[PDB]
Amino acid sequence: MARMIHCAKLGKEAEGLDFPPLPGELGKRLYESVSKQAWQDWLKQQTMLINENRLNMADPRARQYLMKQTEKYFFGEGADQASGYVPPAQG
Repeated sequence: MARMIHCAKLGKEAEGLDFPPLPGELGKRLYESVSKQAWQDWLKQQTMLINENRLNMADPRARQYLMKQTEKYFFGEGADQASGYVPPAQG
């Protein structure tokens, strides 16, 4: 395992990114909340938002805009559910 955090995307104990996801203090709470499993989900909405807003991935404006969707999510309105599976991995 990488780090030691409680995957908020499910409600268990998974491995955290152990690194700053974005420039700012917010990321500090993202890597300490997200897990190696929930990470895959973060990428999902990432695209949906980029296409739903037509942001510029090339620029940080696309990453700074999504940061508001991750914070207000759990760190904000607060939403947690029990689901998901634990598939295999490689490398």
